[PDB]
Amino acid sequence: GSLTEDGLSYKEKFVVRSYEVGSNKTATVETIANLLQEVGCNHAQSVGFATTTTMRKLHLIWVTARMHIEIYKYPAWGDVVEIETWCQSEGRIGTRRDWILKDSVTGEVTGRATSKWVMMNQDTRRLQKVSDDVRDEYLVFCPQEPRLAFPEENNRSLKKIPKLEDPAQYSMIGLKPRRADLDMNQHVNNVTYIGWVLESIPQEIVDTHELQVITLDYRRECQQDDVVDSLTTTTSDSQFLHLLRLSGDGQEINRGTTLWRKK
Amino acid sequence: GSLTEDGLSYKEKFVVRSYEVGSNKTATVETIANLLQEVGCNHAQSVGFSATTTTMRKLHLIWVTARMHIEIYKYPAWGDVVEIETWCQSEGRIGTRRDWILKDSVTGEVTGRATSKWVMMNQDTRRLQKVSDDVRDEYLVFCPQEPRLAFPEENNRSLKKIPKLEDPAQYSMIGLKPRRADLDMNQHVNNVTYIGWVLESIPQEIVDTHELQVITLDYRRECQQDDVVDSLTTTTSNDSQFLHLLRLSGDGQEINRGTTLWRKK
Ligand SMILES: Nc1nc2c(Cl)cccc2s1
Ligand SMILES: Nc1nc2c(Cl)cccc2s1
Repeated sequence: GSLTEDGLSYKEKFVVRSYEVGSNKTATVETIANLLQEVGCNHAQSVGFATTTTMRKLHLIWVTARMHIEIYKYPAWGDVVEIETWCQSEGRIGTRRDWILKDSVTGEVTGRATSKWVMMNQDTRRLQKVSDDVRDEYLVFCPQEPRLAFPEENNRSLKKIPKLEDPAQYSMIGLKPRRADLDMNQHVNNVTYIGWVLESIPQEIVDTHELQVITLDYRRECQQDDVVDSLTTTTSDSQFLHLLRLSGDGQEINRGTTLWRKK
Repeated sequence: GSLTEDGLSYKEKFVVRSYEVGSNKTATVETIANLLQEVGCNHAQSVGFSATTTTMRKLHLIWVTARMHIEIYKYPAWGDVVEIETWCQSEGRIGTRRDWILKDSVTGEVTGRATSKWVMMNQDTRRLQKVSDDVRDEYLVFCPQEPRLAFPEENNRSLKKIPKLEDPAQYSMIGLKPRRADLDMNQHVNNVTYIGWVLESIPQEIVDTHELQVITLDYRRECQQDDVVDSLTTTTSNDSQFLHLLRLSGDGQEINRGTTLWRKK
């Protein structure tokens, strides 16, 4: 793993592991989501840093608000996948982190991802109003000209997601996170929400289709002692609408869309 | 990753990842269990397997774990390189044993060790049987002939009998279901998920004030993707020892049993 020549992006190679692949001997979308997360932590570490150095005097952390992933080819077990990552300021809204996934043998793009991050107080949760000016210490680690993984005007990564209406077509109820679903700070890692969203997708769709696009909006965090319900409705390639909510009160924690192609 | 000079063992280095560590910034026992599993698959691949042979596939026979014993001294920190050496050995007609040695890549010292007992089984009927003569001769060429034990001790805890947890249990984690990330390429529940399920009944205070030293786990029945599981725990004992029992919620069928040993940080 290493920063590129200009220092405005980071690169890392990953050999696909045996337990990381699904029933078709290619890495799962959760494995890919974990690799995007790993290369982001090593990029933060290489430039001197979910927690991040500075802004900790105000008890300020970066939280994900949206994660959009689009895969063309899932890497096979044993293959090397190279991931390039970078960040970019979006004015007073927050930060955007993009990823490009390539095959290490061909050098061809096999996937791409984008995320929207926002500044939040780690104690009062919610958000301490994301709008900072003297936080210009991140502009030195970002490319100045726009560099977008999803550049096209009117693309899937910026479309509004509606709220799943009751009743849902499919549902996976009573989901609880175990100690392997928590990070070093004991919060549920964002990849577990992706796994929970896919639990409501019927087995037949997973066996006859491959996941092409997955857009996920983060609204609330699920605690280690909370129980979750996963809801799904076919909206259409097969398209779906998703809703994660707390099994009791029905408090919304997540919402999203998935797009699937026939194998 | 590569086989050693003699071809009777395999070695592989692993950099510890951010999501692989727990609250102490060191790899979890489930992460370690996954690395032991990964190095075993790469050792099977390096000697021409996929770990069945043309003889085992002809009879619809597969290898299944019966016991997994892991003992950790130091858990590798996030960013550190851990080298794992693995090898197999015939145990007559009972089956095979696979041992592991974990070392620090900077110091070269043993930081952990593991052992497992594997048995021959028809993948369709689930019936166990003693290893046949013509099958055993196909593995002897990939195993050291003289004994090579990770746990050589005269009375090591890796061969001790595990009793059945009596009701009522002291602690319990009820209603555990495996998701699609808990399944392997053949859609069976990954052996490592049972370790995570066993540790779910351990109270949070014990995890926060202690570190896991030893974990012995016996596999009796496999859990299907649609089964619900109950995890039971009772303190049997500085060091805290526990007795564990994984059983199906629907009718209480025993699937797993084991013991864990913990020391104060
Ligand atoms: N908010 C930002 N975080 C980062 C990191 Cl972690 C690495 C490089 C650039 C930036 S801009
Ligand atoms: N049963 C056995 N399987 C193996 C494998 Cl997979 C590698 C090396 C030695 C042996 S003996």
